[PDB]
Amino acid sequence: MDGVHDLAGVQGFGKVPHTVNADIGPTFHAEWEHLPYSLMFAGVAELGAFSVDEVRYVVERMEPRHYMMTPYYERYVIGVATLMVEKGILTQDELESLAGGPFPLSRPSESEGRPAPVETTTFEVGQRVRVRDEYVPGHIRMPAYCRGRVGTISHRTTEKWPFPDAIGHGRNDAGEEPTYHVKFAAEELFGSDTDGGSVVVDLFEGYLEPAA
Amino acid sequence: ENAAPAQAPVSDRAWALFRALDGKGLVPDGYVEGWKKTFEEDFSPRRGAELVARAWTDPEFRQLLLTDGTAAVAQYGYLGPQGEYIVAVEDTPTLKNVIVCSLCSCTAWPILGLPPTWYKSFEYRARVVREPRKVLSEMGTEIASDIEIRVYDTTAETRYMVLPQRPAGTEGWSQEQLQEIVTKDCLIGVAIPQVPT
Ligand SMILES: [Fe+3]
Repeated sequence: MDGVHDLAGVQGFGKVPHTVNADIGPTFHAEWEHLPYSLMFAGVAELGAFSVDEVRYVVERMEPRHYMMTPYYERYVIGVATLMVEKGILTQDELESLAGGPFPLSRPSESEGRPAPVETTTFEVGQRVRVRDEYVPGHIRMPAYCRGRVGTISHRTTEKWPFPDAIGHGRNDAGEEPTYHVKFAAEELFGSDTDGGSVVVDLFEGYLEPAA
Repeated sequence: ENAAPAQAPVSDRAWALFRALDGKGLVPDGYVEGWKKTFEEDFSPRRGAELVARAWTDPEFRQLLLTDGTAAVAQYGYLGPQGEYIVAVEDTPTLKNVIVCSLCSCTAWPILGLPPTWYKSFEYRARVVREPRKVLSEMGTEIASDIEIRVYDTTAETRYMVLPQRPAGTEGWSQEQLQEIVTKDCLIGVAIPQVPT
């Protein structure tokens, strides 16, 4: 999904709000901040109502201005609440009644997702690959800065996971794939307009094809 | 008009979500409290510091950590949520590694702790992939001009830690002494371990 969450390479932001080794304070800066993660795990592990991938996607589905103005932990409160309503576990009425005011949620999905592809390639360390030049309106774990770009395999995972583009929509056809650490030269991604060396992206097998 | 929705206070919404689920028997007794304790007390960069100090003093462990990070971490019992498949990336005299999750906040929770506000910021998510040298500089870390920077974007299930270079002036230090200078920011890759004067 080409949403505002796909932030890598966006220009115009100011300073990162941190000096190295500065005190970051407590893990939680408010008494509610542990709730989004803990209730997410209740949903995933105890209820089996959704996957972690669905949590990422429902946050991607926040209305774009809403995403941009909402602090981190609050996005997950909104996301987990949205999933509970979409899965029929909760109603928006009861959330707003208990909250004593408006509790707007993420927008409905505009894609049913896609299955794990049947045709993929097992790549080896040192092999040159290109990121498939594909556009996916639902959940995908490929940041747009690498779409269509060429890099080198530095690692093939020894484990496999469900394809995010499927499990992120709660589909039954996510299969399993390993991922690949793909190293890109900075100039491959941003031309002359970068001060970096290389960028390594952890990409599912189904996002890749042999280079040329 | 680019308007934003009027919203109840976030604390009220978060606790509403808790109460709605809990009131339906969907949240076990002591469940969120248990997680809060794990997040605050167990998931900690002290664990990653321990792993770095071990690698620095034990060539055999160093090799294991860099080839099978998951196995090395398991030896300490530090695998966990958002830290099940671990890769440690090695800094060298010619290479500085830095970790981000440009798409959200993905972090090796059990060994680095939950991510800090700055790491999850739009500023870091947007900029470090494209201009890591300037970002580190602004944060107080000057990377020598003759050192390459490599940014790992945490886009799937690999969860990363940086193994920084061991600074001169620490020769013969105990593991405890070494652990002290391996900070959370060293593990993320934005800081270099510092030796006091
Ligand atoms: Fe993330």
